[PDB]
Amino acid sequence: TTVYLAGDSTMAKNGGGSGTNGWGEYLASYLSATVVNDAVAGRSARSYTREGRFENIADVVTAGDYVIVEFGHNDGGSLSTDNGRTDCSGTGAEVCYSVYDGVNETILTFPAYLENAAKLFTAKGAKVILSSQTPNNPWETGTFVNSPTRFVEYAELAAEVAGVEYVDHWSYVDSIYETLGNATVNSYFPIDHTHTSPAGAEVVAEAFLKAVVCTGTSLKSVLTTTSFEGTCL
Ligand SMILES: *[C@@H]1O[C@H](CO)[C@@H](O[C@@H]2O[C@H](CO)[C@@H](O[C@@H]3O[C@H](CO[C@H]4O[C@H](CO[C@H]5O[C@H](CO)[C@@H](O)[C@H](O)[C@@H]5O)[C@@H](O)[C@H](O[C@H]5O[C@H](CO)[C@@H](O)[C@H](O)[C@@H]5O)[C@@H]4O)[C@@H](O)[C@H](O)[C@@H]3O)[C@H](O)[C@H]2NC(C)=O)[C@H](O)[C@H]1NC(C)=O
Ligand SMILES: *[C@@H]1O[C@H](CO)[C@@H](O)[C@H](O)[C@H]1NC(C)=O
Repeated sequence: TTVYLAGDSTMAKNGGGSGTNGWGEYLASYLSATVVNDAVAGRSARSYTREGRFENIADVVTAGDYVIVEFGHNDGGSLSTDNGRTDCSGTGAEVCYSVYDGVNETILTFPAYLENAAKLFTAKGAKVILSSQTPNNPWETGTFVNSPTRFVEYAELAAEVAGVEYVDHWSYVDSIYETLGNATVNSYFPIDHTHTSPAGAEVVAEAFLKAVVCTGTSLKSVLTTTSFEGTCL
């Protein structure tokens, strides 16, 4: 069994640079399955699709494998000053066009990209798990601020429409960060409010696994332990 990870710098090996790391790097210790971390810094659901990264996972994935998809951090912004990452606004079949990198590109909504990827993987027999993006430092101002992005609910909607599993990674990380306190969570963010240090990546990875056990996600079957702090929800 192989577990494929598709995500951004919050998940990728080497994180966002300068000593940060991604949470996908701390998953393998807890699974009896091979983990292939295909997350890449700077990618959104759009650019990951455009660069052929979802397609490449589709090529090697086999029946019984898992694919965990988690995007959102790089998905916002404005299409007027197109950075190649911003998705089209909307929750459904809406379509946008923008000239980026010498191509009049057809741009889909965030949910559309995730649904399309899930359909490719599911048709081959892989188990797909859409996961909401991790939160940016909620203690940044000294007090706890709980503010999810639209991509948190969008991921849930995508899982509903595609008929796959959903893991609310956002809530589980924000819940544990709230209990950790100001001084500790701030120490997890060395250079900005997004990229986690190795300790913060470990906490983020454990929170994903806490979400899996609490919700009963299929991945539970290759989980080596359920000993993680926090509570369900
Ligand atoms: C939530 O937790 C926070 C982190 O644990 C905590 O904030 C810390 O509080 C301690 C205790 O009071 C402070 O320690 C004291 O720091 C001063 C020197 O402070 C100044 O210099 C530091 C370091 O500057 C350099 O490094 C940083 C990071 O690499 C660079 O950004 C920077 O360019 C320099 O190279 C700097 O972090 C401090 O910044 C804070 O203060 C200013 C206003 O005063 C703000 O503009 C800024 O947003 C930030 O709040 C500051 O410029 C030293 O002289 C003392 O001896 C003592 O060591 C920490 O500085 C402080 N750290 C931070 C990031 O704030 C909070 O108290 C807590 N929140 C609440 C509400 O309780
Ligand atoms: C891109 O293609 C769409 C139709 O597919 C068209 O309506 C739009 O004008 C094109 N954009 C540019 C800049 O040519």
